[PDB]
Amino acid sequence: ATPLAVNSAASLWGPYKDIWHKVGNALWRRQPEAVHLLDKILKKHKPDFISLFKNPPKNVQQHEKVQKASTEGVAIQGQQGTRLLPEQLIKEAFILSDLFDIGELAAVELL
Amino acid sequence: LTLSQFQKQLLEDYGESHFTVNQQPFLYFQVLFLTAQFEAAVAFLFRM
Amino acid sequence: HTLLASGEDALDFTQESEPSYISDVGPPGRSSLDNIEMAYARQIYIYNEKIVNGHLQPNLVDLCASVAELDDKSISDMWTMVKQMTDVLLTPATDALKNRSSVEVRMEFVRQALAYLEQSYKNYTLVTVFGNLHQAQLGGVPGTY
Repeated sequence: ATPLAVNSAASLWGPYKDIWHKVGNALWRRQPEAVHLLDKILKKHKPDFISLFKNPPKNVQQHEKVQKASTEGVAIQGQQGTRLLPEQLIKEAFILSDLFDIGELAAVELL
Repeated sequence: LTLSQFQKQLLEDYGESHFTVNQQPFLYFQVLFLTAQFEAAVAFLFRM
Repeated sequence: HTLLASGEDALDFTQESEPSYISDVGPPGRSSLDNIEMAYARQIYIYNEKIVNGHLQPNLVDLCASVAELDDKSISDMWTMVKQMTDVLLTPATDALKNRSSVEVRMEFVRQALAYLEQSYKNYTLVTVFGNLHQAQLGGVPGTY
């Protein structure tokens, strides 16, 4: 059952709306099935709340793979294999990397 | 001055409110570690 | 791609199907250690393995200080200070309270603390002089005077 649980701190939106909607259903809609998800989601994302709004940092071992994403490709959560990335999306990822100070894979998973 | 008097003077009689700990934390760690108060220096640094 | 996808029976190419998806690392447990705590945990792995395999016990100061040779200069100087304050010729007693209460070891902590503070001011006087050489008039003679 391994390895895949390694990228799961790079996507800068999806996991945060996944928390917010399930906090909404567990609190404001009082939904009981959501309490048995909330405990596990809060135990998972406690680091994220302990460092509010903090980016995942830049890394040469992401930077290589983003610059090579047109030839070596990049593996993405939910997708089976490597996606080849166009030069456009590669250059957009380096722009978002230096515009927000986010890690190069987090700029790709955000794009 | 004994080392024991100076250790107390920094830790108890001036303390974290003199060394502005929330702005210069390494300076209060340095003050405790160079006075060999290693256990107090760790029990300070581990709060942050 | 169409030539390989017509190839397994009669083209001869070494692909018993396409790859198993990205499958290199052993199970990461989803991991909540950050980059710095993972670099430290790796140095503790490199410490414990040597004890488990019956090797000479390594200096844990240098294994920890080489995690501060990365990002934060104030953590690098903090480890340099911790090294100078652990450079002590400790008598091999069975009791840390006796060694920490010794007159000799308490003289040694102050002798090292003074040496650290003196080389700190020696670094500060060097940087102050080399940043201002035209005022400093240092000339060709090496020495603290």
